Amino acid sequence: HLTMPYVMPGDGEVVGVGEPVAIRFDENIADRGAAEKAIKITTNPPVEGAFYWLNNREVRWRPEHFWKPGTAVDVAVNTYGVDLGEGMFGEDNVQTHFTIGDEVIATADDNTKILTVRVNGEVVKSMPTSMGKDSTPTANGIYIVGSRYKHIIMDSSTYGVPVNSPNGYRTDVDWATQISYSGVFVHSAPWSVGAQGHTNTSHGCLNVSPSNAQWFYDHVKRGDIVEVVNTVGGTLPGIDGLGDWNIPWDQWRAGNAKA
Repeated sequence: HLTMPYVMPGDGEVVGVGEPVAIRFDENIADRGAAEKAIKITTNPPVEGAFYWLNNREVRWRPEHFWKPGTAVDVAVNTYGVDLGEGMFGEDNVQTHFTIGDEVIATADDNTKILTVRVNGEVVKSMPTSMGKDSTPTANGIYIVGSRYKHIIMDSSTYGVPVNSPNGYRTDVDWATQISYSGVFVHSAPWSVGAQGHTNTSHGCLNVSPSNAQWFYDHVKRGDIVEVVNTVGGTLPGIDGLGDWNIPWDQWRAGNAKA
């Protein structure tokens, strides 16, 4: 009957133009509207935004468009003592302030097989890439950048898919930037450097050169944007965890507080 909120991004962080505000609770929220009413988001410059629930425990807030760089955001989660439905009360308040850094948008175009990185509108890198093969294609859409890893084992059994099964995989990779909670990454692939710019070889990750993956790891930050276009895949789900922007604003703004 007590629930604790946690807010991301953290206090003092600088994040990319795609970063939503996230308020995650440790129990299911029976009255979503009660939660929304208790969360006050201040923006400077002021912009409209709206809430949308990813699941029963997490609500997201963002504007219609990507954030303007340099925007200052204050989040006041005033849930201490608040009835969140079915006699579940908020355990504490949270107050976070964060800021929007430079606009970093990287676009991966399957017709060119180049990942182009623009910073405040200017091309800074043009990276040949190898994306998902036709049987395991990379979904088109807007992905928010998440965590980064110097080295990681990408193992399909993390997601309940046995390695030696049709959708399975296991690969050790360096310089990995996470772009979906479902396990899509930008990463180093020295083994596919010939194919990059020519042929799709991955199970859905964007394979780039080691130096380009390290560059990406070093210079792209949480909340920056990767857009995938022109692939033979479908579309990144809006409720992936990093796929928020795939939900159209009209649907997002209407919300799902009654669902």
